[PDB]
Formats: sequence, C-alpha cells, structure tokens
Amino acid sequence: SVLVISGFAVLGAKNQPAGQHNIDTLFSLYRFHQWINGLGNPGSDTLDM
Amino acid sequence: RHNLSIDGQPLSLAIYAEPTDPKALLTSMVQASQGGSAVLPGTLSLYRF
Repeated sequence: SVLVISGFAVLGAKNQPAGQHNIDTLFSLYRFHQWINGLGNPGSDTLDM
Repeated sequence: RHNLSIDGQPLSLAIYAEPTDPKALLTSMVQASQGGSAVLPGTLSLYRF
C-alpha cells in the first residue's frame, strides 16, 4: 500500500525511473522487505516515518 | 629456520577462532493507515418510518 501510493518513491531507484518492474527492482524490493521485517514491532512506525 | 622438526612436523600449535554461532531471522506484521466510508445526503421515501 505505502509503495504504490507513493509512486514507489519510498523504494527509490538508482538513475532509473521508479516503479519499473524488472529483476533489478524486484531485487531491491526483496532487500527492502528484509529490512522492514528485521525492524521488529516498530517496523510499521518506521515505514510511516 | 621455519620452526619444524627434523621430519617436517610443525612445532607450534595454530589457532583459527571458531565462527560466531548461528543467526536469528524474524518476521513482523506491518500495518498501514486505513480510512472509512463516507455518507451522502439521503432520499425521501414515500413510506412512513
């Protein structure tokens, strides 16, 4: 929800337009998901900030 | 010169500092802001309450 509403600017992209679907952006999504999970319970608040 | 015996066996016991334990990986629930429905002006029915 957060990523799509923000136009994927929260995820970002290196030198590329954000929101594209390819193996590189999927790889970034996977690593970003791991970071969110490791944050624990304050993860939702950190994502909101 | 290289601290070996006459047969070539080493004379000093080495060490390697055993790798530091397994790792814990956790997942968490993530929540986001959610809105509600709105209300419109109502029609006037022909029947009583």
